[PDB]
Amino acid sequence: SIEALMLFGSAARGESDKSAVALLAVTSGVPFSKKTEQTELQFLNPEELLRSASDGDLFAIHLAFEGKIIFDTTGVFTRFKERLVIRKDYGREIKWGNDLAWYLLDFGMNAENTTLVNKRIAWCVRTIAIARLVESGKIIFSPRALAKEFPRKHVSDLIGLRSDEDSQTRKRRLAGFLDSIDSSRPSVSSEQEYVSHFERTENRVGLQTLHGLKPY
Amino acid sequence: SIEALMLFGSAARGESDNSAVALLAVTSGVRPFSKKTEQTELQFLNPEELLRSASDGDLFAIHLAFEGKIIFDTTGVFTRFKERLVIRKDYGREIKWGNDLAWYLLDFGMNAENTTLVNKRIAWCVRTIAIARLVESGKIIFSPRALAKEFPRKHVSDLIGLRSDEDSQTRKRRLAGFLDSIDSSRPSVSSEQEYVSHFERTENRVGLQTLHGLKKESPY
Amino acid sequence: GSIEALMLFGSAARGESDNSAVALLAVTSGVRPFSKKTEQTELQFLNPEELLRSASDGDLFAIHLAFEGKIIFDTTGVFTRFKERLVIRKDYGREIKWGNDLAWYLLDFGMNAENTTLVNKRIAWCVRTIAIARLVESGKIIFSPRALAKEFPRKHVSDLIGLRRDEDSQTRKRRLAGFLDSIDSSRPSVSSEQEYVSHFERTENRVGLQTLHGLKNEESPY
Amino acid sequence: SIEALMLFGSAARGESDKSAVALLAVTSGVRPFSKKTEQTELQFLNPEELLRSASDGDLFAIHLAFEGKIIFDTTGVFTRFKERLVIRKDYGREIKWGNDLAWYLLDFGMNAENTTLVNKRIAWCVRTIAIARLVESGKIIFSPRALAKEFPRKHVSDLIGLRSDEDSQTRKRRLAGFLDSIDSSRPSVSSEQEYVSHFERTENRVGLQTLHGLKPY
Repeated sequence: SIEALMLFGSAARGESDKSAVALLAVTSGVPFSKKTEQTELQFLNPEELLRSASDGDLFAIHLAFEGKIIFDTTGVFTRFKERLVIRKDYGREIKWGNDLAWYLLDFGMNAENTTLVNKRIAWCVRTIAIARLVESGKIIFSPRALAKEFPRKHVSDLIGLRSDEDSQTRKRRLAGFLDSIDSSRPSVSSEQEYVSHFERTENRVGLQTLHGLKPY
Repeated sequence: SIEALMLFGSAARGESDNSAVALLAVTSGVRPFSKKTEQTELQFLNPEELLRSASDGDLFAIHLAFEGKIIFDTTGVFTRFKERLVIRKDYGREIKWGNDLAWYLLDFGMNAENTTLVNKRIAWCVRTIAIARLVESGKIIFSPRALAKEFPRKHVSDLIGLRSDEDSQTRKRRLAGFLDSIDSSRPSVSSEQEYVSHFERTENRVGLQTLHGLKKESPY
Repeated sequence: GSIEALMLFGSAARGESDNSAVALLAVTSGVRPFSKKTEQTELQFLNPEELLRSASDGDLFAIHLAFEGKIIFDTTGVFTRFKERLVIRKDYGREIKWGNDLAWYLLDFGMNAENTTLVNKRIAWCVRTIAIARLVESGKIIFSPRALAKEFPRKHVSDLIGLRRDEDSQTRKRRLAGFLDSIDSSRPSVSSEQEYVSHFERTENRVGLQTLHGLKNEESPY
Repeated sequence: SIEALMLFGSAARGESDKSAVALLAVTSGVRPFSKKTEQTELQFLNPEELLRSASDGDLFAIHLAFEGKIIFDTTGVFTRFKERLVIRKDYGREIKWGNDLAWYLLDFGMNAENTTLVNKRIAWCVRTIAIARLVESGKIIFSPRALAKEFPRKHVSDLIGLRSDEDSQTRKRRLAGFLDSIDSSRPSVSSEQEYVSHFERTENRVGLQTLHGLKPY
């Protein structure tokens, strides 16, 4: 009862660096994912997949724009694309990525799990860049393209294109990026105030990341 | 030579209905042309023209990006094409072209001898308006079946060829009801000659071609 | 090592739905052959040397990959080198004897095992293997169980490959013996269970050894 | 109505050079025909003829089954096609067709004005012989690059287009060297009209089309 299968992410674009071969299996009933060192198999049911198109999620836009359908026995990917509404305002997603970037600058740069911190920083930077580009009417997901289409300080370094520095250097790059996009910290200081801010603004990835410390 | 090849149109969506199998060959240097049989359309573009259609945000380029099935691409030209796409907020230029031609056909085309071309061009006008309005609202709809559902205006289904042999009286009132249901206004013209010069001033190529086709743009 | 190439195979590559699992072959340098499964997906890994070796050996799995696999991507050309290495043999007697010999062990010691679904699965593997190998010897490229039953219409093949049902242990053993009779099969010169083990070892019947020890690097359906 | 579509030939192998982009369209009721531009070939067959080529074990059907990329298939006809394939043990008929046409081209065709067509037909003869011999040995090779390695007879890589603006006597010496190296024998013919009747009696369809046009996958 896997009714449809799609290649997405870097392999869909024909990229090979970094990345991770990503496949989306559409199956009724059951949203988990099983991954190895270089593979990732995501499962979604049709209601969830269509909901992400209805909501205009950046991930849905990527699937519609770059996903390669391997098979589809039910037409669920046709219905997915017919439900897609690309929004004109991604300010909510942009603010989520801005706010989490400040959290990581303020509290994450000496964390034990450096790999997770670097990956979430990359997510913040990609999210801001993709969403800003969607607002201007362009559909860019490739990290190489993002650095050229969203020219801001250290974008290439931060989304992993250029990655084994020390804490001071990583923090300065992230601060230079945030200054370059004229970003300002939310009205918080402590980690606990970041938690409350993430809750009020319903920043799910911020909350997942903050507690986790305790790409396509 | 042929750098890349893409299935587009109805066969790219798995539709076999009026089912023209359409393939886009990207070939360096060559002018844009097409070789077509009863059931196939093989269209040739060079990379510069393909990328320009993306830069321009052409409806056809949006279709290729969101529905085209890449068969092969030896140069990455379809990646560069998608990175050049700029979807506009305002498709009023295309909408007015289809609107303006629709009024021409209403006024002068419904008694024309070439009934087939008239009905084909009416369907182009309606599909163009429907697709453009849906793109303005953030959607990626191109299937004629979906256009009728997603752009639920008067007589859309009949006017884009979803059955097909109605007389001249009936076809004219359907077109009139559609234009009314989208709050369309006839351009400031009356005679056929005034349409010609209006079509020329507004650079309505399809309008001029159609008008100068009824005397003496295929769906994707 | 990185994933050079990815191929859809098995029932999903044939457009056949069910139960069946979606099977995918990932080619990656360095790693030993291993699989990663869910209820409905099977992800197999091979390095290029092992993939090319199966082509050079004319393995039935390699023939299936070459004639039915759907390449999802291939950044190194490894699947072309694979196809250029395939040598389809005239004689699959060795594969046929493997399926024959495991069938006789199952007939003799497996029909009352508690793990009945594994026994039925391995019976189906024996029949499919014999059918596929005989058809390849005659120049055909058949792997779909539906088509196997029509192209290799020996006794009870449809039922023994799972194209129906479940019934009692008696009828199952009767069906299996009748299929072995219809292909003029003779039991190998063994009697006890350890004699089957030694015979599987001498003949290098990897699936026979895996099955026998499994009833008290596995074969994957395609 | 086109019920299925398949990419074949060099493009299906991800091979470029110049070799056209080739697509096979399956549509019912029509007789076989093709539409060609300089760089595309669009071949039309009905299901019955496609299935028949598989039952006959034609080299073209082997290539479609082994290397063709299905673009769409609304009826399952490519499945029934592959179930009908019987790969033969003996490709002597096809080998003799390629040998015989090679002798015609050597003895009568090298002087045709349409040198481009002659070189293409020579390459067809050499590829057909090599492919058929390899299939007899259980190998499924269609790529010209690989045919030259796996069937290394005299001048093979030259003759299948991997080297070509050579004059007529040079190309002629190469073809003669190839035929001698595979111990080929001229048919017992001594004129164009005798070649026509020989091609007819041996049912050498490509031979007859070549001769008449003078006088891929």
